[PDB]
Amino acid sequence: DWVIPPISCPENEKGEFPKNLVQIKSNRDKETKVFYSITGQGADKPPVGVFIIERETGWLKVTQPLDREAIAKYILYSHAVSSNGEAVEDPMEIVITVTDQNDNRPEFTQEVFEGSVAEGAVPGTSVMKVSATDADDDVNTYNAAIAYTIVSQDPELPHKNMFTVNRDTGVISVLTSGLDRESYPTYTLVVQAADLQGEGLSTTAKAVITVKD
Amino acid sequence: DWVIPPISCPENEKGEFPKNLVQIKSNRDKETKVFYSITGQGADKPPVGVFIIERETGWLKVTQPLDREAIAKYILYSHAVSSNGEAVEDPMEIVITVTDQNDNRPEFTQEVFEGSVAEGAVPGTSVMKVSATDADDDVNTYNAAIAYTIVSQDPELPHKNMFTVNRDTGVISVLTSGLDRESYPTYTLVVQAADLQGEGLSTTAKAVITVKD
Ligand SMILES: [Ca+2]
Ligand SMILES: [Ca+2]
Ligand SMILES: [Ca+2]
Ligand SMILES: [Ca+2]
Ligand SMILES: [Ca+2]
Ligand SMILES: [Ca+2]
Ligand SMILES: [Ca+2]
Ligand SMILES: [Ca+2]
Repeated sequence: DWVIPPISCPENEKGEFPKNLVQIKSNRDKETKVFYSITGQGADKPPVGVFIIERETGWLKVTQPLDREAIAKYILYSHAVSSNGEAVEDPMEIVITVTDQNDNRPEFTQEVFEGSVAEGAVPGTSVMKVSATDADDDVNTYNAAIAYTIVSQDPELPHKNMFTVNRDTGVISVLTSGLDRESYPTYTLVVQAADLQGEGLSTTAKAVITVKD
Repeated sequence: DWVIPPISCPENEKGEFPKNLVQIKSNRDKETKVFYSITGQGADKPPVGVFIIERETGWLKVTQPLDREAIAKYILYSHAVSSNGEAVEDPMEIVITVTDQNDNRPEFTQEVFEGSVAEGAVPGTSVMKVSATDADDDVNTYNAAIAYTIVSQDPELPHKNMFTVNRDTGVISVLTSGLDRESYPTYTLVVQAADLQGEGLSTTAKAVITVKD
């Protein structure tokens, strides 16, 4: 059977609703007056009424802004019924794909990460790892591509850049020498996670490093 | 059978070619690898290659700017063939409607219209009729809605507005009194026909009026 390929519809649509997606048609339009309807999740099943269809023209419409992180794909079924009340077609499967917008900030797995390092650890020694997730599309876009940075260091002694972070993995390492437990035993690093490879939306968390003997 | 409704494509398309129109699909995509093709006038028959289809994806494309005044409607047929060489679908009728642009100037049926009027004819007396046609869409648009005007009068005596024209019908009538055969026996009127109810493209012709006894 001839069918419509999956329809792509962007999430967070702005403006006037409803918006047209595609028009369906039964070739038995000539034989009899045909009326169109839709069933399935997104139509008559939860969430109800997100998609509607014009009964006479066959225009499939969307009634509200979509959220890809709530529902990313819809499977509907179109129906064709004559004025006499007989179904003139077998129900057609209609797929609606929701396409991504960068509307989710990266989120750290927890607010405070804790770590420790030996005082005499050589520069380049891995200490700890911070991690973040992103709810956006990590398959099609860079909307979930997280880059890690260090925003600030407290205290800024003996130098303000005692540690560094790997922007891909989130691993925090000793950058320079001069760590000293009996001078400055604790460091609070404010770490940032930004999507779009570092260019987009961002969030911050804390990395608390304790200096050991 | 489920079919695509007539596709509308504007004439005189500008930019990069080919341009996508619609995507077709056979549901037997899961069973076997399917290859798509198109037949009919506009595809493999004259005019050949105006519309093409991508064999694997099923994207119907247009390769060149259309001319509605040459061809206003195309009827194509889509085919679905498996990698094994069997037709997996009955050919589907695809209709392509060409939508109008205002790219045809109104054209008078002839260059010079001739007419005559009795000297003592009362103001308001019909003398002659000028007529024009327009190649554009007179059903859907105002692109063929012609309004008639008089541009100039030669000579401009005894007054410069001896005659007037009906902007709808093109009928030229005596506007004012003072026509005189033995003073000015001949008048050349330059008449204009403009589409968009008088606002669009225009052309001129001549109306030669001879004054009788
Ligand atoms: Ca969202
Ligand atoms: Ca998103
Ligand atoms: Ca994001
Ligand atoms: Ca020490
Ligand atoms: Ca044209
Ligand atoms: Ca035209
Ligand atoms: Ca015109
Ligand atoms: Ca006289």
